[PDB]
Amino acid sequence: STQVCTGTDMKLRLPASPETHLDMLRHLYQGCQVVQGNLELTYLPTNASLSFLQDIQEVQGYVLIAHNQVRQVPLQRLRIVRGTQLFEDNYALAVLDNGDPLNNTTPVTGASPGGLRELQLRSLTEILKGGVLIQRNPQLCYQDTILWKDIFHKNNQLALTLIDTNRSRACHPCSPMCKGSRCWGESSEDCQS
Amino acid sequence: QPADIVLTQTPSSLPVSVGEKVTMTCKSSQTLLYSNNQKNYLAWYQQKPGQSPKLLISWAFTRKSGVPDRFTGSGSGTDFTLTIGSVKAEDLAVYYCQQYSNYPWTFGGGTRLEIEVQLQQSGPEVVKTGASVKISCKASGYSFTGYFINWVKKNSGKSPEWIGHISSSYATSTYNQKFKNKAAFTVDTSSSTAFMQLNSLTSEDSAVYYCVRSGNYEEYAMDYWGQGTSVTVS
Repeated sequence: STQVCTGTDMKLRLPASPETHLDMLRHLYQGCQVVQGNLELTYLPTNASLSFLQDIQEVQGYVLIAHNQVRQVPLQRLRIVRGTQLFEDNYALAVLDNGDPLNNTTPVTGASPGGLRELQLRSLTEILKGGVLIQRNPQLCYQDTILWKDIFHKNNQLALTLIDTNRSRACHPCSPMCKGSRCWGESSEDCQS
Repeated sequence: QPADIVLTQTPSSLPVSVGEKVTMTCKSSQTLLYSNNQKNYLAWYQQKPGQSPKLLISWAFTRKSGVPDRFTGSGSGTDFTLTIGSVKAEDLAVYYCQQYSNYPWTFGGGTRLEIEVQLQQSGPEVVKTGASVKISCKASGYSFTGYFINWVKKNSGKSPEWIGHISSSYATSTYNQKFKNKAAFTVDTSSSTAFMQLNSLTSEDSAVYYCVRSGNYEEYAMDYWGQGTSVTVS
């Protein structure tokens, strides 16, 4: 009834080449709605097209987003992370070391130091098991506007939040459309669901 | 197309009597409206004689907590006004509009009106030509790494100049082009102190210097100013 695909188990390991790395991920996740395993998105370059992720609705293991220069990770359809397996034994979502510091300037496509600015998870409502680990993302905004209490399942015994808020740039406020000022990005289509 | 924003303030001086309604204009060379959040990145500041500037309004029309409702900010895009419904004797000061939309952050020429969180700066500096100076800024009453430290130059009878700012947590410094080979920022997370070193000091570098706090989200604008540090170069 849903499009199924496997995940990966590479963790923080450095890929053979950026050419094979993105091509493999595109081949794996394009069309996929249910990842039966771990969604790992690592070492992705600044201008990497990630539109193949648009259909992903659930991840059965953990989500790892690490060492990316890509400015935005679009997982706007991701509704649920199960935490059937965990990162560092405790975490269902881990966002780590994503890029380089940048000031308040809106990025210039070929000049501006790369790094994750926003984790676009508008549909995320459920984390069944495991916590959230967000560390060392200089350009990342909006982790601290999110109410993770509403996302953690009531049975989640490992509902941990280890969230670093340190930033190189100031965050633009959520759009007024996001009631309660909780959002994943600066757009009105980025509010917490 | 990242050109410097010019803020034009009118009138540069406004004679008033107590009880009068007053309107001052701030016009921008670029729109300050951000289309993603429909917010205008414009603030107003008040500097009374002998005192450091204080935030009145950020966001074109949002007053800082405690500011009298007789002060009203209005306008959008490039056109902005500050109105005082009924002027008090205490309102006699210079009012500066300020943009935080693009680098460098800039101030208007000012309108002269005439008839917990703490930032402790180091004492006055009297130095010679060619010498250096290191101004300290001690922060208290808030989480130091959650905020930026902006540095501002203020001369008698001139509008404030944004020297630049530093991210406390990531030690990321942005400078006004004019102060690139003049000022250098450092921070110490442990002692909640920010530093600015000024070198190759000439007479042009003689002024009052401020450290100013700014934050994130709704607190994006500069809010709390330090008491100031006078540097005189002989």
